[PDB]
Amino acid sequence: SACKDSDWPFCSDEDWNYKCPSGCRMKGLIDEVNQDFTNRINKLKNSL
Amino acid sequence: SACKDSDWPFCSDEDWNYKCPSGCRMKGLIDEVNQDFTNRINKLKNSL
Amino acid sequence: DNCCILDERFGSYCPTTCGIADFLSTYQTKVDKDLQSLED
Amino acid sequence: VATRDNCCILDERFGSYCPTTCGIADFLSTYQTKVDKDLQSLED
Amino acid sequence: GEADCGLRPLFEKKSLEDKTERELLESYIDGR
Amino acid sequence: GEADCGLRPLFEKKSLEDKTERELLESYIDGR
Amino acid sequence: IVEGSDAEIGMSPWQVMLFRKSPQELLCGASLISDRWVLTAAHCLLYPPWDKNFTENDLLVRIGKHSRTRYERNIEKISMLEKIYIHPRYNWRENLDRDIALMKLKKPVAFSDYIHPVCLPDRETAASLLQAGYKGRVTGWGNLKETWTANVGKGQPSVLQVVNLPIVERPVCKDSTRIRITDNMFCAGYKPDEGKRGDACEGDSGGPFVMKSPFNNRWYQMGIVSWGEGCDRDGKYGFYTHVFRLKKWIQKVIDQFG
Amino acid sequence: IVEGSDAEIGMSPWQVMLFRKSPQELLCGASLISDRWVLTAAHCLLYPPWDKNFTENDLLVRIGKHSRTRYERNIEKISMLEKIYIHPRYNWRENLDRDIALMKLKKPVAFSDYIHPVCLPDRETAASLLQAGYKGRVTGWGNLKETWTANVGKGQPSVLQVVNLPIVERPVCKDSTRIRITDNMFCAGYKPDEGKRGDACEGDSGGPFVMKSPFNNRWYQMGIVSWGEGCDRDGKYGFYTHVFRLKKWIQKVIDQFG
Amino acid sequence: KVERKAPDAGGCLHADPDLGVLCPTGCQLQEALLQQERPIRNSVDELNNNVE
Amino acid sequence: KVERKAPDAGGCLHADPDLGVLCPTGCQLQEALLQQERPIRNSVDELNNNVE
Ligand SMILES: *C[C@@](*)(O)[C@H](CCCNC(N)=[NH2+])NC(=O)[C@@H]1CCCN1C(=O)[C@H](N)Cc1ccccc1
Ligand SMILES: *C[C@@](*)(O)[C@H](CCCNC(N)=[NH2+])NC(=O)[C@@H]1CCCN1C(=O)[C@H](N)Cc1ccccc1
Repeated sequence: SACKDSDWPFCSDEDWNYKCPSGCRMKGLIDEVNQDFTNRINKLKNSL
Repeated sequence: SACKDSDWPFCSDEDWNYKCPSGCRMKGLIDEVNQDFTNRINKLKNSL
Repeated sequence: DNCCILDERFGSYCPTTCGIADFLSTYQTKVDKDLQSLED
Repeated sequence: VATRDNCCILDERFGSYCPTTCGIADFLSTYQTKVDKDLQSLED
Repeated sequence: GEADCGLRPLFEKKSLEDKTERELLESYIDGR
Repeated sequence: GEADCGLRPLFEKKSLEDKTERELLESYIDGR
Repeated sequence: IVEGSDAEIGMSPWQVMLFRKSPQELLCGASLISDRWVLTAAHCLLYPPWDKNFTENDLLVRIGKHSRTRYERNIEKISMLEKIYIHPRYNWRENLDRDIALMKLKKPVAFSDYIHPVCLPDRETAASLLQAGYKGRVTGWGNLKETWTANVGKGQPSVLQVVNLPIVERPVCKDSTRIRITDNMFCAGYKPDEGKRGDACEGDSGGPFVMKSPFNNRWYQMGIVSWGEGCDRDGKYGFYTHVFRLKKWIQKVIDQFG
Repeated sequence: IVEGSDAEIGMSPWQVMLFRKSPQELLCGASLISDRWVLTAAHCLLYPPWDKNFTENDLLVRIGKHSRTRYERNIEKISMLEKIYIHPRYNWRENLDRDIALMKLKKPVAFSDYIHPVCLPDRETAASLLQAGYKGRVTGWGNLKETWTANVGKGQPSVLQVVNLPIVERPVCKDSTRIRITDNMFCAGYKPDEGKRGDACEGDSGGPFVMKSPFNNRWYQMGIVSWGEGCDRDGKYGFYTHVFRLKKWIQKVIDQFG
Repeated sequence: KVERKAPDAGGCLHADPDLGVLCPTGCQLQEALLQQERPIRNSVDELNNNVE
Repeated sequence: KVERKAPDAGGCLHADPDLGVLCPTGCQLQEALLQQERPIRNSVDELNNNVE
């Protein structure tokens, strides 16, 4: 075990494309986005 | 903040090449390796 | 699994977490656009 | 790299392509042992 | 490069003031 | 599958016994 | 295993290692008898007393392990499972009568040097080999001591442990046992006056009560470390299911979905 | 920036933001005046008193921000740097005399609708628009009160904050302080008998004491939030560096590298 | 329910400790995205129609 | 220093929380590898030669 989001420094504009997100995480967002997009879809279809 | 190596299951061999390493981690393992090799290389280049 | 192989030593090739996010960043936003726009 | 006949999925919309740490891991460990092998031996 | 500086694209270069662009002017000796 | 089962490639298939593969034999009433 | 020995490589190429996705824990031992089927202690999967109703999605088997812990890079094969089949007549309530459970592989397994299953006992060899005093080996990275009480020294093995012991006549079994014996159940140990401790222990279930066929020198597991009152005790002996007698069901299961 | 209003959009396309790589700290506002150069409080870089000796590879700047916090995708630009260029004649010992510093960029920045550098003072304009009572605008995400002691309300802002305050005659600035007054230094606030309190505060430093030129409606930062004896106290005024005068050094530096 | 925590989906810890947690592949993810795109735009354009 | 703590090299935190930490692309890595190969190969073959 260990914690405090390690000991990393910020990212520079350059960094993009030479350091990418955590596969795991991305999905999570990827998932999350859709859901809100669906329930909210459910919402429209249903409320109307 | 948060900790306990979160909440994940063990990967099945089927997983590999569908669930890969965490970039940052890799490099460290690479850097680790090579170094020992170096010093050990110098360790031999030197003994002679 | 491999099909995008581009150097057997390194096997199949995939996109980048980077290339993905942006695709989302583009993806997601345009979505909401039409949405919020219709929500009205 | 690729264009089409090399892969079966490719999508430009997701930008340029690169390996997978899986792919690398394998290249490390392998690559890595080969080294030692020679090392180890020479060491003697 | 200067001779193009101090020009807000969403103001001075596309004509307009900030919510209170009067103040500075109106602070010059006395109002405008 | 079977018809090839019950055999250790590191013993059976390549001829040889285990540290104490005899004891079982040796337990059959009496030794070999 | 109690009073055992750091077994050597390959003697157990059917020695499966049942594991829990989350948290990753080794729950039992299993038995390799085919690239898609594995035999083991039914209780290891389901035990309400100790509340247990595990399922494939919940656990997987680590095949061909030596070290009970450290991975075995390029060697140890880990496969998720497919459909878990347990014999309906398995009675945990009373005493684990028919304590034995089988499973199929979500995706087959390739037998190699370290990878390979045990042969299946036939009628002949059956009762043929089963006899008092006849020793038999088993295998499991299970325990080695009385877990929750006074116990020091060594607790959990580092690599599969060795264990060979004689088959015991029912009487002994029955008398020592306070549990409803079965023709399916059966003990085995070292009586008080011979001098060789050791016995199946906590977690060593699902293991293989191995026995080599004098006939064609092949190997036959005939009993699944079902249970035992305490770990290695004078007068106490682990009990192990009776493969063949309950082998019938076995075919029944594979014959259908194999 | 005390007593102010959640600023508009684009007001300051020069409003640079200095950030501390590791850890993530918003240290000071900066002054954008070119794709590869920026004005900033020297003090903001190194204040031995408060033990401060930050370097290029220690801090970075986020160009064109509105929110102190939330990223600003597509729009927000944060480039690395090249070499910081502090003023040797920078004396913090006594009183931040010449508290100010210029700096280069590892890589330029693309001035867009959101990005643009302020105009540098001209001799005329110089003494020209720098008269007491003269209201001027300046900005820095800087805090807003006296944080480390009893204080309710809120701590730091969310969106850049605006300040439009008049100039103050040297003597007033002089008697209102226990710190050596300079010809480059200069405060400015809102006397105890006018109404509008407010003034710069902790960390708002490195910002631009902006001033739009009448002659051509061109904007001009003619001061650098140097310091302030507390945060907006009637009779007490924030002081700002003196670009024009100091202006010399700066160019000489630019004239050799950029 | 009032601040915000990040979502880290599809992760499994690799049998090897040193390797630990395994995250989805670029492909793996790229694939999923377009998986939502097709049904997504559909229902999107599915709106407008009824809207006009 | 009795057990073993895995290595986590070259990375940075993304301006957006939701992205946070960003690691070496495969490409970065790959290339990073071979940049150490060549030197190694020499260092190695440069033994034998002096050994024989
Ligand atoms: C599940 C196995 O791993 C574990 C191994 C140890 C048992 N025996 C020996 N000799 N070590 N088996 C058990 O714990 C079995 C099944 C669950 C209950 N159990 C027992 O041994 C009980 N302690 C006794 C018992 C009572 C009723 C029915 C069966 C066993
Ligand atoms: C670096 C800036 O963030 C900070 C601005 C704070 C000003 N607050 C108000 N309300 N005007 N600058 C400073 O704090 C400067 C530099 C460090 C010292 N200093 C001060 O403001 C002191 N309070 C006074 C001072 C000390 C030494 C030299 C000059 C001024």
